[PDB]
Amino acid sequence: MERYENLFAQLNDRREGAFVPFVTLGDPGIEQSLKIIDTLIDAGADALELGVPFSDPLADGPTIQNANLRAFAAGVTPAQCFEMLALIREKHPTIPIGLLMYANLVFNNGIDAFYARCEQVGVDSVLVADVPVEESAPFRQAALRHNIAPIFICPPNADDDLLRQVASYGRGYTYLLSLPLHHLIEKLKEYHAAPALQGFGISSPEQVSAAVRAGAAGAISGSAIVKIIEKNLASPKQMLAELRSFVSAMKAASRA
Amino acid sequence: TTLLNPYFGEFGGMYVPQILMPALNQLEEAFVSAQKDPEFQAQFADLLKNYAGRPTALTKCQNITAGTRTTLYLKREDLLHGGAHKTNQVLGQALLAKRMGKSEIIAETGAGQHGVASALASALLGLKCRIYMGAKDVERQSPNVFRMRLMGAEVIPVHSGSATLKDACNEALRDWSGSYETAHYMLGTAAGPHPYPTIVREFQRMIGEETKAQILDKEGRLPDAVIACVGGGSNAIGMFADFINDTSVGLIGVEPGGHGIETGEHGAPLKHGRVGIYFGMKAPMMQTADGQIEESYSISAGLDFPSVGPQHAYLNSIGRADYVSITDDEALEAFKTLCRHEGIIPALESSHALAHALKMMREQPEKEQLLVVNLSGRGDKDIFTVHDILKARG
Ligand SMILES: *Cc1c(COP(=O)(O)O)cnc(C)c1O
Ligand SMILES: N[C@@H](Cc1c[nH]c2ccccc12)C(=O)O
Ligand SMILES: [Cl-]
Ligand SMILES: [Cl-]
Ligand SMILES: [Cl-]
Ligand SMILES: [Cl-]
Ligand SMILES: [Cl-]
Ligand SMILES: [Cs+]
Ligand SMILES: [Cs+]
Ligand SMILES: [Cs+]
Ligand SMILES: [Cs+]
Ligand SMILES: [Cs+]
Ligand SMILES: [Cs+]
Repeated sequence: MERYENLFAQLNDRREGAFVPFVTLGDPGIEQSLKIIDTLIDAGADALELGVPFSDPLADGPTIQNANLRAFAAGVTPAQCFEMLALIREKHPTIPIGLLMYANLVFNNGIDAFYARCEQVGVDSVLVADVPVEESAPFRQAALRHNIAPIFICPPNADDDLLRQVASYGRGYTYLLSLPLHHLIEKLKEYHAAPALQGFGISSPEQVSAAVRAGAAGAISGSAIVKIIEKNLASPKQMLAELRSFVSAMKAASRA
Repeated sequence: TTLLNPYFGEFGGMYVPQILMPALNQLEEAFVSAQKDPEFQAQFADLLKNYAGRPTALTKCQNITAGTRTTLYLKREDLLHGGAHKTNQVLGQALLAKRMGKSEIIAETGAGQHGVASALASALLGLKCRIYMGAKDVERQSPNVFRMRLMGAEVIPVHSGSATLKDACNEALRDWSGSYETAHYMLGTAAGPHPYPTIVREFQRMIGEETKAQILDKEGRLPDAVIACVGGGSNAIGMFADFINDTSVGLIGVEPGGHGIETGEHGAPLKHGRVGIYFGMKAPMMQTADGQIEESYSISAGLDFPSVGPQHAYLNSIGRADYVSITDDEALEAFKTLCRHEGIIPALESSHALAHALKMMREQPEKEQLLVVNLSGRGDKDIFTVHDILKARG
């Protein structure tokens, strides 16, 4: 979680927002996915959110459903995803890396063991998509024992009790999906929550700037990156060019 | 559909190809949002004070009115950073571009002042700036082209049409239609398609707000009239806006009369043109009988444009503002008079406004009147122009 603390301190000093792309690991293959992720970083991503393909991604809409299918078609497994994570961390020592996981993949071989593997490869946070705060105890506990930030979603239908739990329980950042927005953001700060990243349908530069203006620490593009991969499957080179240009533009919007 | 009224009576509108409408709608939305955002206002105010130097002086000019019953003040936009009022609105537009998450600026320029203003605002605020300028204007304005390059802008000569300001104006719009996702078009006057006449007015309206406070402090009443030159309309609407609802205050805009209205060599479409549609707006313009856009002329490149912003056409139509013209010779006499009597070198653009105020005084020297001229810019840039005319003249 320390990489996030360092990142947000750096951005705060520059009066700048964070821009964080999501991609599915191994979409559309391992080699291309590694290149995609390097492109995202070189173009100015501040952190990554990386999904491990799961058979049943309940929290995910059609774009990410299709990305999971492409990765499975390429034979991607969680073991291969952890190999990729080691390679990414090896090339990029400071960028915060967050995983988007489904509960079964974390519980499968033991929750403690999963977080220990995260710590060993150099992952910084884990968001378990189908674990609400009410069910979160063993996940958050194992995360913190292994120096992993447990990331929680603050949904649009969040009440005060939930804001307080997410503020207490989370580290790294709060994943905001958005009570009025100003209220959610104010309350999270009042409750000393992890800095908020707005993740609701972020697909254009102006949305990044608006998120920062609203008081959020930055924005997460939950599917726009994946859409670019999907739109350009037939041409890997053009895919990278379009990713670089998009991330470039989104990051530019976060600058003071 | 729009958030704000695109028209001033019958004038104005959004006469652009369909592909540009999302750009104009996005900008209008960002502007409406910015105008309700105290943080945006505070940022803009901070740049205007600490970078550009606002508030500007209001100077009482005693020598030039001596022995008449005119009291003349000059609002000193010539003291703003950059040497003209253009700096006010380029700072606001640069802030809007950043609000929208844009990293790049496109601008047109004729005289080159707007190019320089766009470039300096871009330099300060970390935006990548490109400027379009008719090839004829490029050749005429080597000092300004060099300034733009020093400030890190790219200058792109325009060879289409008449290779002058209107052609630069068209090319800026052409570029933006392709680039608006990443680039903001920093239009240089209170004209063009909505929302620009409205944005530029609001980002220049501090001129009249300061003038009102300053004249109240110094004279305990409002002016009898405020007088400003009109090239596209920004300095004049910035001076006029805060006085529109003070119905006793006269609003006088001065168009360039060139070699004389009767010669056809002028830039006075509001009084001597006819309504047409060009540059995204329905507005008075100089045009041929068959509806081609005419070439304007003024000694002052800053006033040399064959149309005018739509709010001025509207204020004239309802009789709220009165529009007059001043010839090259009248402007040159005012330029000389201000240098000699007050030690201020005015822009030849501003000299048209001063010339008309001098005419108001001289025609009726026993009329009691309290006048403010918007001195929109300084005239160091004009000394070569003025030298050359005086020499030719003998
Ligand atoms: C550009 C300029 C003008 C004319 O433009 P408006 O938009 O009509 O104000 C007038 N005076 C100066 C000094 C200028 O630089
Ligand atoms: N020619 C002047 C003023 C100007 C800029 N853009 C305009 C558009 C219309 C009329 C005048 C202008 C300049 O470039 O500094
Ligand atoms: Cl999610
Ligand atoms: Cl406000
Ligand atoms: Cl030079
Ligand atoms: Cl007083
Ligand atoms: Cl009056
Ligand atoms: Cs916390
Ligand atoms: Cs001052
Ligand atoms: Cs006097
Ligand atoms: Cs911004
Ligand atoms: Cs004009
Ligand atoms: Cs001209």
